[PDB]
Amino acid sequence: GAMEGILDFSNDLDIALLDQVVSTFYQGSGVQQKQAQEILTKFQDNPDAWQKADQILQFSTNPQSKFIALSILDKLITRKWKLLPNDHRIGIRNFVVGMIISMCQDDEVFKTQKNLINKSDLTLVQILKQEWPQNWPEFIPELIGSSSSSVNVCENNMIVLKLLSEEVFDFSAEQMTQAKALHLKNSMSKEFEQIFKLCFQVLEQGSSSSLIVATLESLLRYLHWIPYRYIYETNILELLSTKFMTSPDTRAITLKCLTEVSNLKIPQDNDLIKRQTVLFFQNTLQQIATSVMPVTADLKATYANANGNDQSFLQDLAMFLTTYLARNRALLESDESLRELLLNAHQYLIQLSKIEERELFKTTLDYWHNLVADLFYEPLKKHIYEEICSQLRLVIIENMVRPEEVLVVENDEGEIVREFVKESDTIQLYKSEREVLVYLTHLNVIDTEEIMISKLARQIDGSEWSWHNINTLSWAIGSISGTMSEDTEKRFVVTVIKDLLDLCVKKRGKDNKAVVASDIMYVVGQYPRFLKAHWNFLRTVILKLFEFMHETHEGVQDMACDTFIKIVQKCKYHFVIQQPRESEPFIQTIIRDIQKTTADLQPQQVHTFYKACGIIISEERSVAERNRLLSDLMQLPNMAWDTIVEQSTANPTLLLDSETVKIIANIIKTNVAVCTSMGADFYPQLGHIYYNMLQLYRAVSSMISAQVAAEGLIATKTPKVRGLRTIKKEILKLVETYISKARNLDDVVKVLVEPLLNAVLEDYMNNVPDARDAEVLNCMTTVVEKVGHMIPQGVILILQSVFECTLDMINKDFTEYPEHRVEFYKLLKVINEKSFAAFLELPPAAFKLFVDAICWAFKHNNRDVEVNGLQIALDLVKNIERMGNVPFANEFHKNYFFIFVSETFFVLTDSDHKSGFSKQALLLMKLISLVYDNKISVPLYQEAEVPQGTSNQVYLSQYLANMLSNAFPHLTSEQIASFLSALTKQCKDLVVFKGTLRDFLVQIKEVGGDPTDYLFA
Amino acid sequence: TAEEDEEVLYKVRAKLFRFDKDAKEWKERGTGDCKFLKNKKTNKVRILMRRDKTLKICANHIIAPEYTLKPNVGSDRSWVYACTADIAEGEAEAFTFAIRFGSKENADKFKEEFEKAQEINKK
Amino acid sequence: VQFKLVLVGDGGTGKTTFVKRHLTGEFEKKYVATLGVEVHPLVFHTNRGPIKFNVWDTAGQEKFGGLRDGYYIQAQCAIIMFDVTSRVTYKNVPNWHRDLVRVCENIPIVLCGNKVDIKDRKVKAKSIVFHRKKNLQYYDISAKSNYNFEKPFLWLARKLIGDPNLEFVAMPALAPPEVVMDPALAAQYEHDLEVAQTTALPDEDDDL
Ligand SMILES: Nc1nc2c(ncn2[C@@H]2O[C@H](COP(=O)(O)OP(=O)(O)NP(=O)(O)O)[C@@H](O)[C@H]2O)c(=O)[nH]1
Ligand SMILES: *[C@H](Cc1nnco1)n1cnc(-c2cc(C(F)(F)F)cc(C(F)(F)F)c2)n1
Ligand SMILES: [Cl-]
Ligand SMILES: [Cl-]
Ligand SMILES: [Cl-]
Ligand SMILES: [Cl-]
Ligand SMILES: [Cl-]
Ligand SMILES: [Mg+2]
Repeated sequence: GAMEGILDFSNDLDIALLDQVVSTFYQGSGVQQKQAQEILTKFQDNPDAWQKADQILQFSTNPQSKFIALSILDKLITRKWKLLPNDHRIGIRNFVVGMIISMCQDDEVFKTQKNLINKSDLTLVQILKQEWPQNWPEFIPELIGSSSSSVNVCENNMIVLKLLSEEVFDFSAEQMTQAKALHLKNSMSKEFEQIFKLCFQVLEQGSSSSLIVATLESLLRYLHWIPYRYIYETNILELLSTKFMTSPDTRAITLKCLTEVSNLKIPQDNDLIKRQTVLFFQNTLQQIATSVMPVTADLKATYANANGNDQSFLQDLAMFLTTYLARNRALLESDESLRELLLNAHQYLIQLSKIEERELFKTTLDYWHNLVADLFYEPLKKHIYEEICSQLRLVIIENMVRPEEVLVVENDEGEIVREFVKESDTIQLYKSEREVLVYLTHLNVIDTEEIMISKLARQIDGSEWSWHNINTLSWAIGSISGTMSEDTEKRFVVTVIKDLLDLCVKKRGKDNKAVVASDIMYVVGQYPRFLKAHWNFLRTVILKLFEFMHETHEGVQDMACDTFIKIVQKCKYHFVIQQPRESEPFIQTIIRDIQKTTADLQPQQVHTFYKACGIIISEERSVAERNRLLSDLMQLPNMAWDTIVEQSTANPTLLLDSETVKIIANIIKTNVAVCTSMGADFYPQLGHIYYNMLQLYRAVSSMISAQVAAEGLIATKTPKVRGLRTIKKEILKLVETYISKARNLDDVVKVLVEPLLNAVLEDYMNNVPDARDAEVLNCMTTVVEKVGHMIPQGVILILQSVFECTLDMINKDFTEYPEHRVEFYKLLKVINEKSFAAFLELPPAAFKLFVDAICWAFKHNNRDVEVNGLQIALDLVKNIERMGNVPFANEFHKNYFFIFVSETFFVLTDSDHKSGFSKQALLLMKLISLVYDNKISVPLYQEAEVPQGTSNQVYLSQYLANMLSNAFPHLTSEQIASFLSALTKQCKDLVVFKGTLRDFLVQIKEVGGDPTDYLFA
Repeated sequence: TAEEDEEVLYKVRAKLFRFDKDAKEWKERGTGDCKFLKNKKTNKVRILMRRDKTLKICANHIIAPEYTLKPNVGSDRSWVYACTADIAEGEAEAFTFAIRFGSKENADKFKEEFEKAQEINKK
Repeated sequence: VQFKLVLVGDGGTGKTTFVKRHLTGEFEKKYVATLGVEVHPLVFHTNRGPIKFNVWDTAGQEKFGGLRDGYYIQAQCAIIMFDVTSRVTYKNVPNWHRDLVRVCENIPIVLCGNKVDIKDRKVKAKSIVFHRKKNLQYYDISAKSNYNFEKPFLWLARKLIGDPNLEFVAMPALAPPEVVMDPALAAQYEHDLEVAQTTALPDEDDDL
C-alpha cells in the first residue's frame, strides 16, 4: 500500500505520510497496524534514517513520530557516533539541545509532551556519555546557570542529571568499558559539589512542587554513590525527615531517599553522626504518626481498600522501617528516652505484618528473622522486645501457609479435595515462617505454649472453630518441633493429640474428617522424638495410617502413605527391633499383612510403601536376618515375577497382553523402590531376578521393533509400545539405581556389566532413532562413573554402540531428541573424566566427530548441554596436556588447538551464549596459557607459512589478530592489537582476563573504541 | 451466566484438544470440568466445558445423535470426534475435537454417558 | 474500555507462549522468536464487567528488537518476564524495568518468574527481591503447567479498574445450535477425521 513510501529515500520524506503510518501503528488495529509496524521498523533501521531526524522533529504533528526520530538518533549516537564527520556531531548536539530548550520554554508543550521531553533528555545524556566532559567542559556550569532563569528548565535539568547519574553509576557495568566508566564516574564526582549546591537550594526554596519532586528523584539516584558528608554535614536530613514528609506529593520519594540514606557508608565511632541518624528517624516516625496514621491504625484494612497510592506507600514504609532498624536499632536500645521510638517503629511493623500481601509479608518476615536471630544471641536484648515478640507469635501462627506435606485443600465449592498440583511457590515461605517461629519459641517457650494451647481450646469449645483456624494452628504446632524440652513436649503433644482426636469425633462429615485427618497426620509426623519414646502410641499411629490407606478420600490416603514413610525415615530402628511386650519386630507384622494393607492403594502408593519397608530392613545389620526380611518383603512381586517368567519363556505371545505389561512394569517399579532405600543391601534380590530380567529386556525389545516394523514410527505413540518401553526404562532404572549405590564393585564388573552391555548396547545401536531410549545413555553414565576404570574394553564398547548414532540424532538442530542430547553429553563427560583411553583408541575420523560434538555442545543455549560442553572441552585439554610431549598430544594441538580457540571466541562474542561467559573465559584462558607457558611442543603453524623457529606466541597473536580483523572489520588494527596484548598478559588472572573480555564485548558493539581502555588496572 | 435452566447429567475433569489440520497437530483448547447439561425446557443435552481459573468456555455444543466417539492412536483414555457447530468462541464453527481424561475408567464412563445423552437428544 | 499492556523480557522467557495460552488455551512447544511486537486483544469476564487488554507482546532478542522502547508509549500496564531456569534472565530484569518506566512513569507492573514446572530451578525463590523497592507485584508462574497463569491479569485488572475485590466470573453460555452435517461434506469429514485419529495427542504421560 501507500504507507511504504517513507521507505524510499530517493524521494524526500513525506512527514504527513510518516505521521499516518505511526498513527496507524499506535492507534490502529489488525492487518493495518501490523503492516504499519513492519514499515516503521524498516524505516528506523535504515542507516541514513537519522539524517531525517531534524526534518521530523521540525515538521511532524505527531509526538510518537518525534519519539521514533529520537530512537533513530540514539542508535546512531550509541553505536556509530565516532564514525560521523565532526560537523554532523556538532549539528546533532545543537538540535537536541535546541529542541529541549524549545520544549521547556513553551508551557503547554512542557505540560503535555512529557514522554517526548524525557526521551530527548535521555538522548542528550547519550551524547554526554560520548562527549562530556572532555569535549564539553562547560555543560554542568551552564546547566546550573540556566536553572535559575526558568522553573521548567530547572525541573528538566533535574531529570537530565537523574538520567546521567543512572547511566554513569547504576547501569554502566554492562554498557561501557571499565576505563570509560571510571572516566565518567570521576567526572561526575569532580563536579558534584556544584550539582549538590543547586539541589539543596531548590529544596530549601519550595514545598511540594513538581520541581521539588524532580529534584528529590535525582537525589534518590545520587544517594547510590555520593559521599556521606553531603547528607550529614548539610541540613538536608531535617528537610527530608520533616518538611518533605508532610506533603503526599513529596512523601513517596522522600521516604525512598531516607531508606537509601539509611544505607550510606557512615563512620561508626562518631557520636554526632549517631545522633543525626537517630534524629531523622525520630522526625520521620513523628510525621507518619501525626500526618499519615497513628500506630494503632488498621493497616491491613487500609492496604485492602487500595486507595490512591496507599499500597505502594505502605510497601515503602515497610522497606524504610526494616532497612533502618536492621542497620540501626542498636542506636535506640540503651537510651531510655529512645525506647518509645524503638517500640513504635516496631509496632508499625507489627501492623504492616498483618497486611494480606504475600510479597510484602516476605519483606517483613525477613526483618523479623533478622531481629529474632539477634535476640537469640545478643546479651540483654530480648527483654526490650518481649511485647513485640508476643504479638509476632500471634501474627505468624495465624498466617502459617500450608506445608508441603498437607495434600488436602478447599475448592471453590467448599469441598475438601486432594490438591491437583504442588503449591511450589509457598515452599520457601513455609521454611521462612518456621525459622522465625522456632526462634520465637526459644525466646519464650511459656508464651508460645500458652498461645497455642488456648487457641486450641477455642477450637474444641467451638468459639473460633474453622478450617482455616484449625489448620494454621496445626501447622504452627508441627512447625515448632524441636524447640521444647522432652518433658514439656510430652505434655504438649499429648494435649494437642487429645484435642485433635476430640475434634475428629465431634466434627462429622467427609470434609471435616479430611481436614482434621490431614492436621493430625502433619502433627504426629513432625514429632518423631515423641514417637520414639512412646512405642504403644507409635504402633497405634502406624496402624491408623494403615486404616487410612483404605480411605476413599484420596487426599487422606495419599497423605497416609507419605506420613508413613516420613515417620519410618526417623523412627525405623523401632520397627526393626523386638519391642518389650511384642512377640516379633514390627517389620515382620507389616510384611505379613502387606497384601491387605496396600490392597486399595494405587501402584505408586504401593511402591512408596515397599520403599518404606526397605528403609527399615536396612537397619538390620545381621546379613542373614536382613536377606531373610528382604526375601519376605519381595514375596508377592517375586511370585508374580516367577509366574510371568514361565509364561514368557514358553512363548512371546502372552507379553503382547497389556494387562501383563502393566503387571511386569509394577514388579520392576517395586524392585526399584526397594532398591532406592536399600542400596547396596538390595543385591540378593537383584540376583534373584537379574538374568531373567535381561532376557525379558530382550524379548520386549524384539516386540517393540516388530511393532514399529508392522505399524510404522506411529507405533511408538501407542499404549502397547509405551508400555513395553516402560518395562525397558524401569529395568535400566533398577540397574542404574543399584550400581549407583553398590559397595561391591567387583561383583558389579564380574556379574552385572557384561550381560547388561550385551542386552542393551546393540539393541540401542540397531533401533531406529525414535525407538532408542535415552535412559540407556543414563544407565551407562552411572556404569562408567562407578566402574569405568575397571572396564576399559567395556567403555570402548559403549562408545562404539552409542556415540556416532546418537550424535547423528542431535546434530541437525538444537531441539530434536532433547533427553538424548542431555544424556549424551553427560556420558561423554564421565568417559572423558574416568576413561580417557577410550577416546585415544578411537579412529581419527571418530575422534574428529568427538571434537565436533563438543563444539556443537557449547553452541547450545540449553544450559544442561552448554555447561557439559564447556567442561568436556576443558577436561579434554587437561587430558591432552597430561600426556606431555607425545605424538597424540602434538597431533591434537596441530589439528584442534585453533578450532577450540576460534569456537570459544565465537560463542563469547555472538551475544547468544551469555549464560556461559564464565566457563568460556576459563577455557579461553586455559588455551592461551598453554602457548604462553610453552606447553605446546610442536609449532602450531605449518611449513613456510611463517619463518622457521617463529615462536607459538607470535603465531598465536598473528592468528588472533587476523581472525578478529576479519570477524570484526569495524575495529581498528590498534584496538585489536591492544586487546590481544592485554588478554595474553592477563592469562594467569581470571578476574582481570574476564574484565578485558567484557571490555572487548562493549567495544565490538560500537565504532571508535579507545584502544588504551585495555590498559585499565 | 446462562446455566440455571439446566440439569447437570454428568461432570468430569478433562483436557480438550482441537485439531489444526494445517499444522497437522493437536492443540489444547482447555482443561477443566466438562459438563453434560440438559435444558429443562427443550430437554436437549449439551456439552459445556470451562477453563480452570479463567472460567472461559472451551466447549459449547449439542451432543448430536450423529456424532461418534473414536479412539486416538496415542491413547487409551481419550475420544476423538467431529463437531459441526461449537460456539465457545462465539460464531458457530466446525471442529475435530479430542478429549482426554485422567483414567481409562473415566474415558469409558464419558462414552457411556455421551451415548445416553445422544438418545435423550434423539427424542 | 481497554488497556494497553506491554509484555517485556529476555528472549526465550516464554512471553508469547504465555499470551497464546491465554488467547487459545494452547501450549506452543516451539520457540519462534517474536519479530518486533505482536499485538493481541485479550478479554476477561469479571464481576465488574468485561475488561479488555491490548497485549503488546514484544521481542526479547536484541536482533529482533524493532522499535524497542517505542512500543511502551502509552502503555497502561505491563508484565516483566524472566525464566527461573536461567539466571541471566533475572539479571536483565532491572534493564527491562529501567527502559519501561522511563517511558511509562506510573503504571502497575507484574514481575513474573516463568517455567517453574522445570525441576532444576536456578533463580531461587529467596533471591527474587527486585520487585520490592520498585512496587512490582511478583508471581511464580508456568505457562506449561498453568501454575498461577491467571494471577498477573487478575491483579492488573484489580489495579486498573480500581477495585480490589474484582474476580473473574463465568462468561454466559448461550444455547448452542442444532446443525445437521452437509450430505456433500461427509466423504471429506471421514478423511479429515482419520488423519486426526492417527496423529498422536501430545504429552500422554500428563495427569490430564
Ligand atoms: N518448560 C516450560 N517451557 C516453556 C514455558 N513457557 C514457555 N516455554 C518454552 O520456552 C520457549 C520460548 O517461548 P517463547 O514464548 O517463544 O518465549 P519469548 O519470551 O516469547 N521469546 P522472544 O522474546 O524471542 O519472542 C518455547 O519452546 C516454549 O515452549 C513454561 O512455563 N515451561
Ligand atoms: C480424625 C480424622 C479421620 N478421618 N477419617 C477418620 O478419622 N481422626 C480420628 N482418629 C484419627 C487419628 C488417630 C490416631 C491415633 F489414634 F493413632 F492416635 C492417629 C492418627 C494419625 F493421623 F495416623 F496419626 C489419626 N484422626
Ligand atoms: Cl511521545
Ligand atoms: Cl558539603
Ligand atoms: Cl530410629
Ligand atoms: Cl590503527
Ligand atoms: Cl542459569
Ligand atoms: Mg515471543
